[PDB]
This record gives sequence, C-alpha cells and structure tokens, in this order.
Amino acid sequence: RRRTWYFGG
Amino acid sequence: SHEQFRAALQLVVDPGDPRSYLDNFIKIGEGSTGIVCIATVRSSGKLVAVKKMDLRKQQRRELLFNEVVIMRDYQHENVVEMYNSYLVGDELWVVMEFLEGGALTDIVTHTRMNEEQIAAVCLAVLQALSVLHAQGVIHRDIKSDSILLTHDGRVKLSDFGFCAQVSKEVPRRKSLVGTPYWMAPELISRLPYGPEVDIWSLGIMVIEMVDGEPPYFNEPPLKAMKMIRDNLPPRLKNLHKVSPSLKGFLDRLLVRDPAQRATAAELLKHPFLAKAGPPASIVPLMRQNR
Repeated sequence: RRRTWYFGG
Repeated sequence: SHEQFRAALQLVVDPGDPRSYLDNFIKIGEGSTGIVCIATVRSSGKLVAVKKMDLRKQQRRELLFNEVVIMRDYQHENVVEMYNSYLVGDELWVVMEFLEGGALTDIVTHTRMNEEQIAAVCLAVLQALSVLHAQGVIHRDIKSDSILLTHDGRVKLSDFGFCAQVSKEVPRRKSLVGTPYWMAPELISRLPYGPEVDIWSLGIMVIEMVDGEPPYFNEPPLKAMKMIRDNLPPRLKNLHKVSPSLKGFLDRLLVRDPAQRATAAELLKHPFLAKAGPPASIVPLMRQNR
C-alpha cells in the first residue's frame, strides 16, 4: 500500500 | 465543529470560487488527502492543476494548514508552485502548477532508470531538501509518488500535506507520519526526530528507482515497519547492478543512527551526484515517450 499515515502526538 | 473548521480555513485562504475562471475539470490522480484535477483557465486556455481535499475525509484536519504555510512561505525551483487556495463548500481547493510529466511512481514501476537519471532525480530532490531543512521544514512523506515531473523532465517535490517545522524552541517532532515502507527507523521507534527522516525516505526512494519497489513491499505495513525498526538497513534486490558510486551514496542515506546519516547539505557534495544528467535525460522515461 502506498497511502500516507498520520497517528502521533 | 466541521462548521467550526470551515470558518477557520476561510480566514486563511483566498476569497472566491475558482470555478468562476476554470473550465473542464478532469480528475488525474488521488492523494493521501484528496484528489488532483486538471482545469483549463478560461481567459487563456492554459492548464492548471487543482488539488481538492474534503475537510470531512482528513485523518487530521489541522494538517490542511500545511498547504497554506508552504504556499505562503516556502517556494523554490524544485518545489511545485502553489498559486491560490479557496474554500469551496466542504473542500479546500488549491490551484497549482500542472506537472504534465506526472509522478515519478509511474516511471519506477514501468521502466529501469539508469544512473544518470537517478542522479538527476536525487540532485533535484536534495536541492529542494537542503533549502527546506535549512528553514526547519521536514517534508515527512518523501517517496516516488511525491515527486512530479514537467514535460521537459524537471523534477519537483510536491505533497506537503504532512510536513512539520522544527526550530530552536521545538528542535524535534514526535508524530508517527509517513508511508510505512519509506519511514525512517527512529520515526517508527517513536524517538523524537528531525529533517534526517527525509534523508532516510529518499534512500528508500533510491531503492524504488533501482528495484521498482521499496523493501518489504510484499509484507503488510506493520510487519514492514517492525523490520525497518529492528533489522540492519535494507539491501537492494539488485546490488549487482549499481555502481560502487551509487552504493556509497545510498550508504550515506540508509544509516540507522540519525546522527550518522548524511544531511542534504552534505549529500549535495557527494561524487555520485556528478553523474546527474540534465532534465532532458529524464524525458524518455515518461509514459508518452517510452
């Protein structure tokens, strides 16, 4: 998969 | 609260609706934050690109302000030019330069680049990064999908929706951000990190350009991340095909210890980049030519 993740902070 | 976020973005974008001057929207691409269309400027017939991002479909809404900060503050020859931003209904639209050559992804998945071409890409990318990193901006999503080309083979960095700033008061970032296969080991370990993470992601892009795929691409995301976190730096599938020069270059990028990894500024002096061809040398790789 080429999708960007955002989870931090 | 959607309505609350719509009001905030409205204070930050340009007034108006660009449908008042654009015709013939044709979708050409999907991103992490939304879609990309070509549009025709009605007064002149010129082509522009329009990025459309639905405020309701975002992992984190407030990252949409990234596009405004970059547009307002961080323009450069190897960075996609952004012209204007608008709130249209529930969507942020950014009207931007149209890179008619498409993404570097279409290339690496379909042909083999030679080292002149790889070096040309890396030089263009490192020029953008040296300037951005000197101003404390970290892209955080370097991969072939983020690199766009003009019809005459110029290379530009795009897709700044996930970027962050570091500075003397906030010297490092802590967010888990990126595309799993291209994420730096310290970022996956949740160590505070800095611009050095784009350098590691660029090394993974060099593996894309040589092998066609990042390492562990056949592994599910999480497993690939564990292996990046815990194993020695990943190896080219095709080590036998790269010059000693390209290999020594990659060894400056895929350094596990962020303190030992080369900076962009240092990599601009690496002898591997002396192979870099002009933009014309990239042209034959594009779909309309190969």
